[PDB]
Amino acid sequence: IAPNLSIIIGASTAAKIMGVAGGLTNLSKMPACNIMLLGAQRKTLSGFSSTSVLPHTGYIYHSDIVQSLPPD
RNA sequence: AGCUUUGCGCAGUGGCAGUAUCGUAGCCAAUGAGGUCUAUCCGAGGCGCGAUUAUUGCUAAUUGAAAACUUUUCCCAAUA
Repeated sequence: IAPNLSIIIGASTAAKIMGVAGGLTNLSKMPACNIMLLGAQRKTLSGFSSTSVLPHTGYIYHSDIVQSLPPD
């Protein structure tokens, strides 16, 4: 169904972003800035700073290629 | 026909700032730069390197000079 998007990112992240976005058409009609925020759980900072909780983070960030980078 | 909006030059007057302005045959960037607020939201340059009195010229003092110093075979000691 989505060969190019499965080539760029793994099919697990592909499925997790396609399901949460409402389908391939809805995800394709979504701005690029709103795709990085798909599946971003509002983790509650437990005393720690907001940066430690990694705010505004979604499937893309936790994908394999992005997680293969230094944290900075 | 007057008035008026925006952009752009050309000038004139005035104010403020000098820890900053400028450069890019370097790289990257609306096919997304860059993200602490408020992020299914913000949207523009950034990075590297180089120049410098932290933009650069003239103008006028002062100093350093510069022009000169005898810029020319002395002394301790020996003998006639």
